[PDB]
Amino acid sequence: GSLTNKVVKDFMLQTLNDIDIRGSASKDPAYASQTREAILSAVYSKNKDQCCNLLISKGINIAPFLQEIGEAAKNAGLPGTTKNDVFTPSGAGANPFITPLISSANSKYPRMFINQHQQASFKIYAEKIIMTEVAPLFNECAMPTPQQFQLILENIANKYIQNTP
Amino acid sequence: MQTIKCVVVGDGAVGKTCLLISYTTNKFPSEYVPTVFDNYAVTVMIGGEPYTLGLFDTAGQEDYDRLRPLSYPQTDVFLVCFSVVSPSSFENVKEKWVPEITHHCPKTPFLLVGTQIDLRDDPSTIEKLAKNKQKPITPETAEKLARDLKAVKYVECSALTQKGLKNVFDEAILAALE
Repeated sequence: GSLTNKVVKDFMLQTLNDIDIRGSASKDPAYASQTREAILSAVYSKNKDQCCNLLISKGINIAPFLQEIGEAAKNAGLPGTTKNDVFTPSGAGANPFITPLISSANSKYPRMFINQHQQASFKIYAEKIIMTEVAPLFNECAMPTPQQFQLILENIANKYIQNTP
Repeated sequence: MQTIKCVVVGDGAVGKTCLLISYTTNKFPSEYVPTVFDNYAVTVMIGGEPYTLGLFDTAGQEDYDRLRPLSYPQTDVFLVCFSVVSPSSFENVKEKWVPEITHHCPKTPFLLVGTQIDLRDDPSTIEKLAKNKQKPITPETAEKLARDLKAVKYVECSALTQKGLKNVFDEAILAALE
């Protein structure tokens, strides 16, 4: 019958509403701060992987690049640890808001998650609505907004990329 | 058609992401191990029926006590991971992880998973633990804790060599359908 990508996306939108990040954030300052750190950690993680994969495919060493985004993460207010002179924020890994959206949609509409491309597309869509939902949590905040942070990391990445071919 | 939701929990730096990647790509990611695990829905045929094994990482959430539970609903099986060369991570299985998942999912089975077993006999790793008056966790020691915490069973693996890797998930599936 129906069952389209739209049906699944709307369902993830329904699930995002159920978790209500904004309301939880407004009632519990610890939830809010954790959310901000988690979100900025996801932006870090995505850019780390995208650029590292590129650099490596181009035969470049990733160390100096990791060192720089590490400092950017550090200056963004993300706690972490240093190894081999490279700082890695502790929150880097799996976006805690993605799984509830993705695990629920896969459970409800498993046939729509068999295709690898579809899986990726749904994940990307989940990241997007999550980013939109959390934006106001960074209003009048010392930490950079996810948008500013992503831009900070991209510029860094672009500096390494234009020095490779 | 049928689904199984598996969630991997445990202290940071225990190799959760690595073992998930190593298992879904079927090869250790040499030189570069991605920070984000992407193969969350593994399709597999079980008992003659089509299934999707939903795999979910929790890496980077060890200090997000307010966000962590968001991943728990409808979980059919948990993998409580600890590194056999990390006594603190092992102790946290009892002090933190099992208490947390048991609270949110009292009826969900869990497997105790020992990771990084390839490092157990590594001279440099062994000497760092000794300098701290500690020794790597043996499976006998781990099996005692798995018994104490009522885990379905104890299993260990190496994301690097993949020894025991597949068995870990076969067991998870069994536990989930048990």
